[PDB]
Amino acid sequence: IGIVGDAGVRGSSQQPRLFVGMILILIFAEVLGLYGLIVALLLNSRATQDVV
Amino acid sequence: MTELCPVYAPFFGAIGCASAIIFTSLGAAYGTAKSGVGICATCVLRPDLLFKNIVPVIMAGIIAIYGLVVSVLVCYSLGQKQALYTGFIQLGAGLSVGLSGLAAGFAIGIVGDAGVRGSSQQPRLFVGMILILIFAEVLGLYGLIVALLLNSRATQDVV
Amino acid sequence: MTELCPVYAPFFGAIGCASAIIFTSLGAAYGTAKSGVGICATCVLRPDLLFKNIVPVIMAGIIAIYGLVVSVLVCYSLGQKQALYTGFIQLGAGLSVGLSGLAAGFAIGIVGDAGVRGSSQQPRLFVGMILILIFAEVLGLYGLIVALLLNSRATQDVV
Amino acid sequence: ASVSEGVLRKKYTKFFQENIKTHLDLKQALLKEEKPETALLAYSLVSPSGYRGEPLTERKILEVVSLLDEVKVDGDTYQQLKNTFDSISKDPRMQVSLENQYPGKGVGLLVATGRELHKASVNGDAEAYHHQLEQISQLPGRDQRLSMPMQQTLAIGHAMLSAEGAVGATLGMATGYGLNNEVQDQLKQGPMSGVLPRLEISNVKGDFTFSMQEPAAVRALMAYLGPKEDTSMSSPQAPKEAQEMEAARLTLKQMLGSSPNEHLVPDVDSLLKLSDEDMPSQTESTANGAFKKLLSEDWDWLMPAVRAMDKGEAGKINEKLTYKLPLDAANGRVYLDKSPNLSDAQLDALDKLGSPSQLRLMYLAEGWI
Repeated sequence: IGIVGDAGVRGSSQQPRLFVGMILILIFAEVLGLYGLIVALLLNSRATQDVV
Repeated sequence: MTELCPVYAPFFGAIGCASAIIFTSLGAAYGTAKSGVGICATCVLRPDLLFKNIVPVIMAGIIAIYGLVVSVLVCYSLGQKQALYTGFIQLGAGLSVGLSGLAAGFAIGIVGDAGVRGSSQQPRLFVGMILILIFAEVLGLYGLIVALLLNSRATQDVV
Repeated sequence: MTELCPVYAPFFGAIGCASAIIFTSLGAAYGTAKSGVGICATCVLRPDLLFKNIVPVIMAGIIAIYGLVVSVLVCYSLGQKQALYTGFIQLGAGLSVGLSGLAAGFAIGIVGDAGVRGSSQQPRLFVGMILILIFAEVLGLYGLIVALLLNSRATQDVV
Repeated sequence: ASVSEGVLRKKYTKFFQENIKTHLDLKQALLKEEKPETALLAYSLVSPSGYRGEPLTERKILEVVSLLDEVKVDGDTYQQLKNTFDSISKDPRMQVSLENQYPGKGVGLLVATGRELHKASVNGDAEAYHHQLEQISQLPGRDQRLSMPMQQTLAIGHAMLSAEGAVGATLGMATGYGLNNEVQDQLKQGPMSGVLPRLEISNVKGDFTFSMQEPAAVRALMAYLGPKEDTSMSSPQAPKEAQEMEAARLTLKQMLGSSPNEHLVPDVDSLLKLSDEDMPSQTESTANGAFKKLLSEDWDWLMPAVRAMDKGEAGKINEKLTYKLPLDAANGRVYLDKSPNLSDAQLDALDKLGSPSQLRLMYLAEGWI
């Protein structure tokens, strides 16, 4: 997100059509942390099922 | 507990279930970052090629989807009283899909950057970029296959 | 369990089955990335040589196929109650094919980049590129042979 | 030499200052001077549709297409376009063209993503084919009143379809909007299309009105200007209704640059072949393969090849387009060159076409040839 956001802001200063492409690539960078959140929730839902 | 099923056994399964999504996310992040720098440098001059050049970012996201699939399938096999055999199989499957996805993400990032910058000034290079990116995608696919074939044997006739 | 067949024995087999496809995927990714940068730099001027120069990427993918073959053949020999002899043989076979494929992938990448960039302006260099790439391909083939000859002895008269 | 637009919304800002929301009682406000008969001509763009079948009757872009209908200096070129439109709007042949572009007026995730990455790449090529086509009609010998806004409309229409391809491919890949309105607001910035007349249609099915800054009414106008005249409809043997709608048809087909010998039947269908008798006659079939080579070897070769062909110099195409680019090799920079390798068979076929008509180049940019 940091690298793509830097390049996208500097590019969209002089090309107004690049802002939506920046948003698309940043959404593709956001779903990675979303996938990590999903794996963490699916692990945490099993931490105390039938533990003796 | 038991000599076949010790207490330290879920450690390897948890490490594999983490490492799958970790290394596939690193590979997908490198591919997305390098290809996005290439797109943002290219599409200042040709903003009409913006949604055509979005292909390497999607082929980088498919690797993170592979890691998510293997992490869910490993995560639904953990247990308190499992064997060391199951934990070793889960650790091997996680390392397989993770490091294969990392290598595929590096290749997709570098080839996508070069291909977008080249296809800005050569319209016949786009299909060659797609061919080389498909050859970079099947590596993570092979890691996914090896991880699924390991995970299918993690609980067959284990006592 | 037994002194000949301890409980930590499938760890080496799982590490070998992972490391085969891991190091062959790294070698194939380096070869594909370097050769693809060479193709995308070359074929801006000669787009008619695009599908002729695709050979180093294919010879890089054959290495990942070698690693996939050895990983499947090792994976169908794991077991909960195997010996240390079998795990050591599987680890040696995995390391053999993996590091041989890594070296062959580095050589294929560098020679393919130089050969495509040279054959853009000299049409008689393409067959010399193919000869040197075949000499780089037989190294991963030798690693595959050593891995198969190890794996054929992993379960002969093991008690 | 034929078109000069502007974007000054402060020169005539009195027409857009107050909240004018009525099509009626606007002609008195549109006079604003001692000129009456020429201020009614700029009002004629929205006046037949000013009462029947419209929402709210004054949308905020319907005044800037009526304010910048600049008839103040010249009152001849737009009047000739207004004498031709609504004289073209009489035959069913225009109306059946305005019904073909319209209706009645897991592994499945890899497939649905590829159907929309194909949509984003076809429309990204075809948008670029109109940007190097609005600088071919900049060359001397062409005209810009009808050629420019007809293909500025299409390049906006392909930029929106290309945006909907990869916005949809993003939201399907990240799942298995407001982004389409952000790009729709962005493509209305900068320049804007020149004003063409309204093309009203009145028949037994109702009284319709299209816009000509819609990419689907432009796409049906050029399909009407395609085919050649026949033995009927232009002879004085039939003075019935033909010569006012056929000479209006030919004065637009010539206004693109197409002689009445040129046929140019479209291609897109769901069938295998087209027909037998309207086929291109192997001199332009060899030439259409040469233009498709110029579109898909470089982003900058169609304009200096048409410029080389208007001078009658279409045999020096292989040498006037060659340029050199560097290449890092194992021996250093080498500076090799890129040339369009036109064969002698298709270099001769570009000679027998004297000059490419603008109608031929616009079918090529839409994939209809």
